[PDB]
Amino acid sequence: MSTPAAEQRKLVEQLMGLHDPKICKSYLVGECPYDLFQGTKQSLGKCPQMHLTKHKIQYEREVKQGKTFPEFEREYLAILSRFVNECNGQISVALQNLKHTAEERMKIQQVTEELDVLDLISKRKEVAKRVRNITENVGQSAQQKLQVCEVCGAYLSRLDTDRRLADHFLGKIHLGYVKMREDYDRLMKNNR
Amino acid sequence: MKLVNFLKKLRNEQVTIELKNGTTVWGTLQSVSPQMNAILTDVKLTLPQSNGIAMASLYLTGGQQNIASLQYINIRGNTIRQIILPDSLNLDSLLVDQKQLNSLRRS
Amino acid sequence: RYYCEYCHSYLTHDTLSVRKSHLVGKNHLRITADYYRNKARDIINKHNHKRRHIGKRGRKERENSSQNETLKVTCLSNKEKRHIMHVKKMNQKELAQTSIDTLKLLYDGSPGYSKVFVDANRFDIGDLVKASKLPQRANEKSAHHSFKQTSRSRDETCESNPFPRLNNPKKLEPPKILSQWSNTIPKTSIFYSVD
Amino acid sequence: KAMVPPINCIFNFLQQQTPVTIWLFEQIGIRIKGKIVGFDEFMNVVIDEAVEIPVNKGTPLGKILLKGDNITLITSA
Amino acid sequence: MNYNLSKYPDDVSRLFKPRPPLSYKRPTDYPYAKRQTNPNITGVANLLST
Amino acid sequence: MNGIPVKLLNEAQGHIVSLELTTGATYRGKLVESEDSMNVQLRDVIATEPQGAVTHMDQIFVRGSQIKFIVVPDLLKNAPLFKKNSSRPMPPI
Amino acid sequence: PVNPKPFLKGLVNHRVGVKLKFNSTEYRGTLVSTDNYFNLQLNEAEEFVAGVSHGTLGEIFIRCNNVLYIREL
Amino acid sequence: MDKYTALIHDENFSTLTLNVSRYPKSLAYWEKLLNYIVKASAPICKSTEPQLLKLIRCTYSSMLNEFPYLENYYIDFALLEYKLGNVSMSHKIFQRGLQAFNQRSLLLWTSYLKFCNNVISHQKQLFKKYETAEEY
Amino acid sequence: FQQFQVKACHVSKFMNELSNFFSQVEFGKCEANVINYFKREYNRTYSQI
Amino acid sequence: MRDIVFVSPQLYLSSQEGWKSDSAKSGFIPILKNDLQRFQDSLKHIVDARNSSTQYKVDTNTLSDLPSDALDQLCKDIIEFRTKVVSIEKEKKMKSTYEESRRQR
Amino acid sequence: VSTPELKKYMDKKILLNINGSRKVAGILRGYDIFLNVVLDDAMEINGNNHQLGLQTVIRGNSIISLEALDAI
Amino acid sequence: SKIQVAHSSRLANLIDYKLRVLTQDGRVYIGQLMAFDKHMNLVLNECIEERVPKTQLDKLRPLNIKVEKRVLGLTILRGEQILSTVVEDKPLLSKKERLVRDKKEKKQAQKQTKLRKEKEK
Amino acid sequence: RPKHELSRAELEELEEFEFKHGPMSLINDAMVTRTPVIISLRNNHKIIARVKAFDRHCNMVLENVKELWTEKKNVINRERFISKLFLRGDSVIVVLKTP
RNA sequence: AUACUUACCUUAAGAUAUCAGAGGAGAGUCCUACUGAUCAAACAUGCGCUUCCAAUAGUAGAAGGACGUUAAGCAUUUAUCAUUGAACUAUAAUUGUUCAUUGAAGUCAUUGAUGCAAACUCCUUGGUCACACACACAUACGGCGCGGAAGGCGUG
RNA sequence: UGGUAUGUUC
Repeated sequence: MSTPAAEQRKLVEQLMGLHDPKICKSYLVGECPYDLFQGTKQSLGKCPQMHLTKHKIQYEREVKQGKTFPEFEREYLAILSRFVNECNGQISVALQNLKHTAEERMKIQQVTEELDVLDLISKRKEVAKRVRNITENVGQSAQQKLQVCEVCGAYLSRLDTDRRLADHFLGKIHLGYVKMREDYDRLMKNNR
Repeated sequence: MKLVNFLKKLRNEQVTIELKNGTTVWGTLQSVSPQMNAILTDVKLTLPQSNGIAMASLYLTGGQQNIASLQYINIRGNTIRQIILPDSLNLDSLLVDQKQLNSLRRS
Repeated sequence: RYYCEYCHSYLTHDTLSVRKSHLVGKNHLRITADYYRNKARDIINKHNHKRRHIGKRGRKERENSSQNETLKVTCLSNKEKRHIMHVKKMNQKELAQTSIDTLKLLYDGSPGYSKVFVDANRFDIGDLVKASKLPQRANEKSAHHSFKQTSRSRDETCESNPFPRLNNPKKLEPPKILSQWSNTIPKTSIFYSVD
Repeated sequence: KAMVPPINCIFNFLQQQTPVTIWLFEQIGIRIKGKIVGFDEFMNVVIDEAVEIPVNKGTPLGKILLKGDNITLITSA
Repeated sequence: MNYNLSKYPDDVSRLFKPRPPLSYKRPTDYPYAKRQTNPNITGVANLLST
Repeated sequence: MNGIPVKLLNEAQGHIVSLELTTGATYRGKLVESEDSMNVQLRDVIATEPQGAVTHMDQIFVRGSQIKFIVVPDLLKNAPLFKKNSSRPMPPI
Repeated sequence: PVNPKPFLKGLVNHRVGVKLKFNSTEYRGTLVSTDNYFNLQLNEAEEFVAGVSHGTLGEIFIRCNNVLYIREL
Repeated sequence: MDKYTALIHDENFSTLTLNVSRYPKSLAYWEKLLNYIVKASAPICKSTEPQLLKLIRCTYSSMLNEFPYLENYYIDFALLEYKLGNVSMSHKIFQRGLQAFNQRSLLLWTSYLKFCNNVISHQKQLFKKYETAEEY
Repeated sequence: FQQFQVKACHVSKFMNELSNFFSQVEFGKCEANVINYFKREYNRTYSQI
Repeated sequence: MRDIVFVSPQLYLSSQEGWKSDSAKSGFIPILKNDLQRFQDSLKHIVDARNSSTQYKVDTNTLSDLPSDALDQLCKDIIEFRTKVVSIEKEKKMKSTYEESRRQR
Repeated sequence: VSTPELKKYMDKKILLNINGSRKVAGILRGYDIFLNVVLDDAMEINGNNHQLGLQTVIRGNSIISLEALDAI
Repeated sequence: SKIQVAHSSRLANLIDYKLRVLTQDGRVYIGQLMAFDKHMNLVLNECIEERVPKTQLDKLRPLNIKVEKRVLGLTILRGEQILSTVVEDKPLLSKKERLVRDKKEKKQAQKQTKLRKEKEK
Repeated sequence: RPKHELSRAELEELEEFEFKHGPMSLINDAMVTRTPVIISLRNNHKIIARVKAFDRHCNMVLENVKELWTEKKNVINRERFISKLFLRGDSVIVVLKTP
């Protein structure tokens, strides 16, 4: 807001049994996927369930000493499994797009025309033709030079240095998705 | 219902202003901001019977030669303690509140 | 909304994370540095001359001044004064950019050279050197230079390099002289110097 | 550990119900001791079992709605 | 004054040689420990009586 | 919205400035990152208390309402914020 | 558990006391009404200069600028 | 435990301290011991232990009283005290450093005046100090 | 402090030279406990030698 | 100061008083209190002669965040490992399919 | 409106000054858009020592500045 | 000081005038304003801050007064701790010369917009 | 209810409703029954006057002002009669109405 | 410069001077190249209006300073506390006197700080302008030259 | 329906 007093009033009004559908169980356990992708380009919109800080503090005080609720944990596990399946489908679509870009029609035609002319002295000529074909393949792959991120499914680069890569890893999408992968691996280690 | 619009109808009025520091300012009003940042001309200002900070503020404005005569003074809103209007002005005609009349007619 | 007066670029609703990232990028740095250099050059180069006030001079001053002598005015052509003023401008900028650096290279083998003069193990301003490294997120900026860093650590002691003359030093630079007045040097030295 | 904002700090301070030392303005002001029961967005803090001690013989005060513009510092005694 | 954190080059920094530090003198006002309005303001019951 | 003076205070980031506080303590140091609320952060800070003494802080952060003034360097005498008739090259839709 | 607005709406019609910032003005009377900016309106108030009284006042309007706290007896 | 207690019970610190106090006029031992003490405090700030800062000050004072002709180490300890907050002790270290050469060492005058260009808060006193450096 | 030397004089020459010295020099604004400061510095210097 | 003792060999080898102290006197070397016997046993002969993955190199990530700098190195090491593995798989498949095509043609 | 940039003071010891002398040295645990400062293990420093509980919260109106006592 | 400040002018019209602005302390700042805002935050070119000492205040209470002047240069002063502002000294160039300068600035800005339109094509 | 989410251009009606039935019942009673009130200010300037207008900032127009303060050196009371006054709500400590 | 990846973000609203009357649109609201009045801005324009604009028939002087000198000028005022030892005035956390061990910070400044007072020098500004080196005035002063700078009032 | 900044190839 334009005044900070209305912001503090909003914080008070959103800060002040428990098994109700209005409480977001993924936020009640922690790290809701609709919260970790709020304003980025991969946004899901808005969470339909409400988020609260007093219920989160009560859940933390209950999980500290009192007890734990497996139903909200199972719902968060199902939501994390559905989001991980959607992200794995997006990563498979990105891998299929990369394989289609590596296997284009004109690129395969140029590679076949280079390999058709690739065939002591004959072995040295074949080695030179294979080196020229490898240089042509490296020049064709260097037109994009886009790898696949093994975790978040984005695009990376091999010739890029570690500082721009470290700038890439410190985003909202990557931190949220690594936290979701850690939660999914913890729940699969607890369940199995 | 802000009464700064009442002071906006008080142009060319020869008033005094007592400030929170203690200075009495005799001068004619020219204009006033809606944040009550009032400009005055043909001004003499006086610190009566003390406050050494007010005496420093009185002397260090140029034109002392403790009545200080200055040509043009802008005064900030939070330094205004009170303003005394001349008694010859009719308060029943300047406080008509035409904005409040339009707001009552809009209801 | 936000508008950069330097880069002449607009923006979306005013986010501090976007505005902070705008003042770090290289295009804003180039435009800002060039604008500050040109405004400083304009306020130096603006010859605000005084408005002249000529009065009707006295009689005896006119009989004294018009009888003493008449001086000769020197003047040059356009390319000559242009070349001379360009040489004077490059001399003024190379004097404004230079500084004496004799104490840094004269105490180079001192035992506390790695604690004061190294400018990275300095106490008060060394955290400022270690903070902004300009971390070279471009790979070409890190792959361009292929020379040694020669970073002298603070932990270098007096046990390393015990004799400063065996480890080959440099002969100190001669006192530089003005090239316009270089023709009046004593051409004969006092002692015979070889090589 | 993590970040603890001041509104959630006062909220946990309200839940725990520790003994409270609330400071105020300078030498005219008087340090109060009590227990927090309510607050709001303008930091108008409601306290109970209040004993006031001046700056270096305490008197009981009851239940107090202390306003925001004089509150300086809150500690857990 | 010699080495900077600044992203600008040295040619900008020679143009950004700042002002000399300010000559400090003794203050005139009361410090903020003593900054307050007037105490012991009496009640308004004496005006309603006489 | 923001205004010219807060843009000028955000303009001189990374430069040797000198603050004076409301108590009388004068700070002097390199401005780290200024904000719209003038809550400004300084580095290599030299401080003069109202009692008179001189000390040195490493990393100070002062709130904007307790600032008397701040001195920017003189090369910001000529700034495009000071230009009265600077037109606007086609703002986006 | 509680908030100052329901506690202050329930504080109406009670012998309450208000201390000011000046440690020489304390008004003890019956509260009548209070707005969202927490201006105070009291009836049959009593002045208390450093503990000792001076006289009864009556219907009075205490501004929220100069209050320090309000108490319940 | 803090860094000071771990600095006492460390095995290398006692050996370096005994090699310093065994041959006091071996400057390389002093510099190794000083670098080990500075390495023991990898953050250098005002929030560290004063029981270790007093030991750092005693080590620098012993090194500057044993070897008063070291030009750089007066600058080092003076800017260390300037980093630790105060400037009166740093001015005392500069004054005893200039007295160690009897007012005729160019590097200490240069570093003290580059220090005094920021910390003097007075113009006539700066001019009297620069004229003293001019005449000496 | 500044050290001052007199050498190889009679009584009257000592009187005249000390009076001509103190008639030209101008003192002023000495520190209060500078005597103990000189004692500590003198003892420190001769303990060093 | 506790657990310290100030001592100088210039006053001990000359056999003078005040050669050791516990307080900060100018000109003394501070040694440990439990090692003073090791100091006295060391100078015995002088007294006897007197009597008679390739991630996070801490050079690029210096102006970055100091908070999440542990997982950031791990992610970089994982990305480098993945880039190495994808290169190795490509090099293995390049000498398998082409070798089979060379055996077919 | 804007959140103040106290991210560099996340796990470092700071020293608030209150109004001319009350130097509260603590460890910053959190802040708001009002410069209200949460300090763990507070300590009052006078020119003597006084302890101020385990946790504390300090109003941003009386806060003038703060010295970063720990290195960054 | 026979300047005859304008009788119907405001802060948009008082720009580039050598102001003599008074504060709550009395620390008078003298300098040219170049900008303002809604909170009356004033930048001050070639500014000097003048005060009176505590010993001079006894002589000022009912002649020469030795004021203490410090030089601030280009500063930016806040509108909270200020009290009043007046116009002390007129600027160097006149109203007609400022009008010709503003017409030259408008023509230069129109030429810059034509250059941006030419570079955009 | 939050202030920003009530409505648009109908906040003046709620302000008048708070004026009629809130803490403003004493400033409303003084301006319609022309009774004199005693306003004590933040610098001992006690004002006995009649109220002419009401403001959200408690900016009050006062007619036939009799003001009084006390100088403590020794103890004297100095008064002044001012015809018209426009008092700011910053200076106001308290407002007392006589029956 | 094109092509692509990544990091952040994707917007508080309403309106453009006021009053009175007439007409139109299905008590309330909107419009009129509709009419009268006030106010604001811009451009011109005039008021025997108000203030200022520096010798040259000399080697000066007006305004603002020196963050300039004499000038370390003259007259005053301060330059840390506590425990104990050898004496001690003594209501104090031995305060006071002489000497010291130790303990925490410990502005530099005493050629310092405040007040007083004169002289010299140097910086930025101008109409350094047109005629003449002249006998006017109680209705106190022919303001009846070409302009410039600041402002007031009046008209289109 | 977009903007700012950065890294590769032509």
